[PDB]
Amino acid sequence: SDAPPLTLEGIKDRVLYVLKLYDKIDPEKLSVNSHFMKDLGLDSLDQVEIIMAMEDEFGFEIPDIDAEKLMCPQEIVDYIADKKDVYE
Amino acid sequence: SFPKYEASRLSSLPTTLDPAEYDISSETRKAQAERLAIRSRLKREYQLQYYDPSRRGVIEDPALVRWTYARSANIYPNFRPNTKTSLLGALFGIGPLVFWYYVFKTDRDRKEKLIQEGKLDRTFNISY
Amino acid sequence: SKMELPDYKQWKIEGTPLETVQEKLAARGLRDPWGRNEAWRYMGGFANNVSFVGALLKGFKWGFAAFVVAIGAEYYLESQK
Amino acid sequence: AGGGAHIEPRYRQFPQLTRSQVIQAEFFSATMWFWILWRFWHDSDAVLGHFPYPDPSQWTDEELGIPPDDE
Amino acid sequence: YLTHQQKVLRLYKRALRHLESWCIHRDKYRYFACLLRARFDEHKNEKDMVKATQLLREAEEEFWHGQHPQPYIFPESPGGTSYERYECYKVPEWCLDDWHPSEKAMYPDYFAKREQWKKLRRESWEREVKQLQEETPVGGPRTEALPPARKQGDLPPLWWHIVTRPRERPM
Amino acid sequence: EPYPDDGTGYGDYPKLPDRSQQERDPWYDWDHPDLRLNWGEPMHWDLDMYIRNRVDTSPTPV
Amino acid sequence: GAHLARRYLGDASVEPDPLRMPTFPPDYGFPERKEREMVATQQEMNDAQLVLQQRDYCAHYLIRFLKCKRDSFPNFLACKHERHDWDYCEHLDYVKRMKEFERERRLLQRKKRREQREADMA
Amino acid sequence: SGYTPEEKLRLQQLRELRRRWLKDQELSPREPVLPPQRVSPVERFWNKFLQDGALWKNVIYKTYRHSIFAFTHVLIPVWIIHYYLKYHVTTKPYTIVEKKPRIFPGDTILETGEVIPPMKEFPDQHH
Amino acid sequence: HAFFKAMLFMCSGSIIHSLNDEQDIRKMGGLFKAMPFTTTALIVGSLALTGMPFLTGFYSKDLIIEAANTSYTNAWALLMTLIATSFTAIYSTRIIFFALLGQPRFPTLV
Amino acid sequence: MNMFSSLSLVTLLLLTMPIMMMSFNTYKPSNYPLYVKTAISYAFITSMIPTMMFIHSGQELIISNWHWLTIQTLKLSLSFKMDYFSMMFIPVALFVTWSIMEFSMWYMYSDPNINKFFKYLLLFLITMLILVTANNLFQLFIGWEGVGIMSFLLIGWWYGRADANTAALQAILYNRIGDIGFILAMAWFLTNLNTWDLQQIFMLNPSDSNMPLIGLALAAT
Ligand SMILES: C[C@H](CCC(=O)O)[C@H]1CC[C@H]2[C@@H]3[C@H](O)C[C@@H]4C[C@H](O)CC[C@]4(C)[C@H]3C[C@H](O)[C@]12C
Ligand SMILES: *C(=O)CCCCCCCCCCCCC
Repeated sequence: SDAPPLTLEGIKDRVLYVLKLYDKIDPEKLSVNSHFMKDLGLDSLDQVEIIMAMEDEFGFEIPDIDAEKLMCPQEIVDYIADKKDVYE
Repeated sequence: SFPKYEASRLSSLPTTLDPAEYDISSETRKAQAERLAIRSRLKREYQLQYYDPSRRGVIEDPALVRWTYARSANIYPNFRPNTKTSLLGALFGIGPLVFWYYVFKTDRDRKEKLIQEGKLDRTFNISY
Repeated sequence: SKMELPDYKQWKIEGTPLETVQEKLAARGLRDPWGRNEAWRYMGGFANNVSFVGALLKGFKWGFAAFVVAIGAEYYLESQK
Repeated sequence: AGGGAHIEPRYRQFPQLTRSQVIQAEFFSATMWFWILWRFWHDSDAVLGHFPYPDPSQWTDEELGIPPDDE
Repeated sequence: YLTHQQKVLRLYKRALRHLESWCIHRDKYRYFACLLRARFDEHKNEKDMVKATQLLREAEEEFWHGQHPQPYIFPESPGGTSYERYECYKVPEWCLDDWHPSEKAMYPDYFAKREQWKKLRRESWEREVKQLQEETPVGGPRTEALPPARKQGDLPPLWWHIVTRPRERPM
Repeated sequence: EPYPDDGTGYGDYPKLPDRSQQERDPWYDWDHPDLRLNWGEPMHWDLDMYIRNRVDTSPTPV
Repeated sequence: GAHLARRYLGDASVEPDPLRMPTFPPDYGFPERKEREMVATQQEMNDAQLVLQQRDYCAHYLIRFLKCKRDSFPNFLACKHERHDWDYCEHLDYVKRMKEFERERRLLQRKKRREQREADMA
Repeated sequence: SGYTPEEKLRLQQLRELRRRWLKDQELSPREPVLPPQRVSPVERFWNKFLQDGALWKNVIYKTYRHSIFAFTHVLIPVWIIHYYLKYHVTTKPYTIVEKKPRIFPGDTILETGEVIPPMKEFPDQHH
Repeated sequence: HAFFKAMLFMCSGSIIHSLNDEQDIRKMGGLFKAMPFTTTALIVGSLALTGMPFLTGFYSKDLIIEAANTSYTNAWALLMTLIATSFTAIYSTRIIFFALLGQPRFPTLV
Repeated sequence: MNMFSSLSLVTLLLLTMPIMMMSFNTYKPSNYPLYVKTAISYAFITSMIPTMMFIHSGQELIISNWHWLTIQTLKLSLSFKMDYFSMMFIPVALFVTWSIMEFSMWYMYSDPNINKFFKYLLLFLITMLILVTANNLFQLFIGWEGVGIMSFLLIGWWYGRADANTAALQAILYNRIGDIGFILAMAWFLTNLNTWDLQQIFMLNPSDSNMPLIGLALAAT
């Protein structure tokens, strides 16, 4: 396809590079482990907007039955990793 | 208010616009939960054989067997001659045959007159 | 390879059509949090683009120059011999 | 496939170009206009009209051989 | 079933996709995304549990009238232009058991590493059955999902096909 | 719900809803992804007519 | 078609029918009518294999133009004057048949006045 | 409302095996172990004759490729077709029927030598 | 029609491949300069489809409206053809505008 | 004549060579897409020679090379009509197909079955040329259905996609309804004019033609 393969670390850069332009989170406080309810208490409806941003970034779209189970910037890389067969 | 959606056999009612999902009674929660119970018991039975390494063949599916047995071999022993089957059978079985008989009989009777009298053109007709 | 992402501290909504949204929503007391997320679609090479009429006239300056010389070039050997 | 200039896919930015794309692309754009103008000049009849349409109102009853109303 | 919290999230999730299909241009989408965003906060603080349902039904009905006839679909979802496009190139793993030895000898390294997994699965199978039966109600299981691996060495029960499924872009 | 006992040979076969197979959760992990069925599930009398290559009954905007 | 508004939203008796073009009497009416002559009598037309619709009266022109194309090959840009001559010759034929349209239309308008006079005499 | 502790572990445990499996799906530098392959001398000459770039000689190489294709796929078939058409197809009546050439005024016939008189004087005019 | 209709599909395919198998024009745009050669052919062919004078299509399309207009025809059929020809320009302008002009709508990494 | 007729058939025979060699006569999988493309390239050059002759002197001929079947008074041959319509369309179709195949080499470069994709593309082109140059209705019908069946296979290329199968079978369904009219025309011409050859159909020039032409219009629909 000529599309460059996605690396395990390369995904993480993109994931955070999107969360860092939200204008509702502190860039210095959001890390690989930053819960949106227990750590910095982000609104649930913001999860919908957060995931939509992810889907518009990677192309593919996450199901709503499993999008609701992902508020952990580390987990998004894990979910995308287990959806485009990325191992390194 | 916007016009209400009108369902049909070829266009089902959307789940969102259905006054049966939102109501949460005592029966619904213990019913929609029960469906998931048996649905999980079957999946557990299937999962055991599917993932078994000492198996090479086809997992017999009793639901599939019952589906085909009710479509071919169980129809007649559950058939009763009554006013519906007799009338439905008559106009679907004998109807078309009679209808096509008078269509072709009338057409060929009409043709034969035109050929005996010479009123049908067959100038170059030497293949039949 | 180790593809490097551009530094993120350059997405300014000001000077691009996204700001006009910010003024409109400021009137009713609201903001567009993802404004700088979409700010990459107006700055850089993407900034401005030919108009529909301009796109159609693509490569029209040279053609007219070639056309005028063409008719003139033919005219030279048209009423001379 | 092919020559494979292998232009790296840049992140949010304008994609890289080459010298061959624009020169050739611009070459045909100018060719179309040159061809459009050159043909329009020589034979513009095909696009506006070949022969004037003879209005029959501005005619005379004599050329048409109409016998006089007085018989 | 879907919790009333989940329904609002789904309704909000879709309403932006259809709304995004009406605007196309990004800037005109942002202007109305905030407006539609606001209309949720207008009744968000409500805690009646009987008028919120009424709004949701009126919300769902309102969504249907204005929903885009031809919503945008990502080209790998149920309805896209490349959904299941590569299902023909995906082949099971047991097909390699039927290879001829001559064509199996073309990959001496690959098949040695496969025999380990068959040994790994074959050894692990007995424990996985024992784990599932004990960690399951007497009358049978109640939901999907299986227990994770408790002790070291043991692997998550029922892992072979989930782990060894065909790749999403086989070729 | 058994089919009506009108003597047309249906017998005691379940009368499942007249819903196409395209009207099912596309993301739920099906035992038969193409058919959207589950092993051990009673199949609709007209299952072979409601497969995805055939009659569809999904809700329409109009 | 400006005249269409007259024939469909006006009077049908004045307008002529394209399928019923003048059945009026013979050349009588136009003193000393001249017969239209022809050049390619019978064999010249049936030797260049002209189409059954093309060889009406400009066959001499069309036959001449086809002669140039055969020789001018591959100079397909040549023979332009020959094509122009045939186009003009066809144009004159087009107007000549067009004259018959107006010739009959006024004859139709003239023919009704005499009938109107007789009806209105009493 | 994210993952329960069990779900987070199971997904992590699965991913640990999954990415191990995908790494196994890689071919060592020696793979595939293709069986010994005979190489024809005609192939050897080109590989040794090309070697470095030498774009100048590629035109000779391409001409060789086109000449071979223009011989087996064009010249040989047109011999077979022509032999078939000339001596078999055309020996039977009306197998190949041409359209008789158009005859314009003032032309001479190669076979019989007849001359068709030109057309009548044209009463033409300028423009 | 063979020359430019085939060209249009190939140029459309060129956009498809670059944008990672994306076909909706509501996720394209801003490609006038990114892919100049595909754009040139797309405009060249799109003009031919609309029937620019002195360009393949003019010698067939325009010569038909002339014969259709001046023939013993069906008025409603004659009207429908003319309305259709105008519609040819409208959806051609739809492709150019949403696929070449404006600002890009495609994902970030392409 | 010899050059015109010989160069008219060579174009058709050339296109079948990649199909014939696909029976394991020269195994070069990595080069087959380029082998097919180059065959189309020369087919264009060969076709231009008879095309030019038509432009110069308006030459035109039929070629009934083979006698296939004689059903009493109806004689069926593998006839070819090289005339205005075929002479212009053959170069155009080959010229366009040439560009499509060259484009398809890059576009379908990642497909495991690229070789099988070019054979199908070449099979369609052979069916279309049979359709275009057919001189009697039966030979035209061979190409008529041939293009119909290659469309079924190429539309359903990605056959794991139910929507591709549905679109593939849908094409056969609608074109089958049209084929009713085509067979209606064949029955009329044989019954009334006692032929399927276009030369004899036009020579007799029947007056009443509502039925046979109504059938063809449905075939074109
Ligand atoms: C000519 C063409 C492309 C190279 C070029 O541009 O000249 C090359 C590419 C692969 C070649 C073909 C393939 O190698 C298969 C055949 C191999 C033998 O050389 C006989 C001809 C044969 C059919 C070749 C003819 C021609 O030389 C081909 C088609
Ligand atoms: C007579 O045959 C005219 C046929 C053309 C039909 C199209 C008419 C369109 C009229 C629009 C108004 C234009 C007035 C100049």
